[PDB]
Amino acid sequence: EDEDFEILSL
Amino acid sequence: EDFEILSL
Amino acid sequence: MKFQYKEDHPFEYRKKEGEKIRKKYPDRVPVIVEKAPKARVPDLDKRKYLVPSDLTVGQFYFLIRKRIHLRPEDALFFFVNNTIPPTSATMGQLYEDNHEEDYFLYVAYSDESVYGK
Amino acid sequence: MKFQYKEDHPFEYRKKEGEKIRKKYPDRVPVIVEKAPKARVPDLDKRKYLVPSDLTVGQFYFLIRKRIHLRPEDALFFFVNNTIPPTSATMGQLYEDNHEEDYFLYVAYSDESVYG
Ligand SMILES: [O-][O-]
Ligand SMILES: [O-][O-]
Ligand SMILES: [Mg+2]
Ligand SMILES: [Mg+2]
Ligand SMILES: [Mg+2]
Repeated sequence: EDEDFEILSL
Repeated sequence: EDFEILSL
Repeated sequence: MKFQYKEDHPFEYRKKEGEKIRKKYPDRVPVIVEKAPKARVPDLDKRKYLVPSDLTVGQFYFLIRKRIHLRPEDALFFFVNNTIPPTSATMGQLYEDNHEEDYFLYVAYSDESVYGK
Repeated sequence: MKFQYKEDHPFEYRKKEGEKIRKKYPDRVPVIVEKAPKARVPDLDKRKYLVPSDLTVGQFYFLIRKRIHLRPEDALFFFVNNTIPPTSATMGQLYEDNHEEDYFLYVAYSDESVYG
């Protein structure tokens, strides 16, 4: 998908 | 971020 | 009301991603965070997040305050489906109770405790 | 497959540029041009163009060949959404039919008529 997720730390 | 403007 | 993320991406693509991402990231939930249009607060550089389900709303609030670069004197409030959520709920519980039909949770923020007026 | 312009700018940061450039330059369209990964042709120094809507794809082709310093014996092909566009189309028409959600048209180039 065209917009990346910001993956927050667990 | 800038553009390179072309002529016609 | 209006989230720019919903206007930028077609629904069909948001829902298909929302389905995928819930399988790929089982301990996180997909969340869009945007400024309410009348808020007198900086915008976020990033609006699209995968957020640990066990993180409380309160903790997610402090994370978002930091990313806006707010000063301690600046108020900030969240709105989810037009209400201010409790700080003790987990993001997973907030997601379960509030996600939209594309499987995303949408959070707006403002410097005032009223949204969309 | 993947354009580096899209990994550098969040969809929000490239769409911002796209929306504000359509109003400011009403007779041009915003175009990103990048080398296909396996292309055996030089990299292009600038990737971002404002292209007159009335310029044809064939004219744009000749401009891009000059900017990468191709010899006349060097082949070059363009790909837009996995297809090679006709040289007679205008860039405005190509943009209308192929721009992405960030309001940019993306053109890849290669020395062979196959991409990715
Ligand atoms: O995934 O961490
Ligand atoms: O996924 O966590
Ligand atoms: Mg920052
Ligand atoms: Mg004209
Ligand atoms: Mg040169």
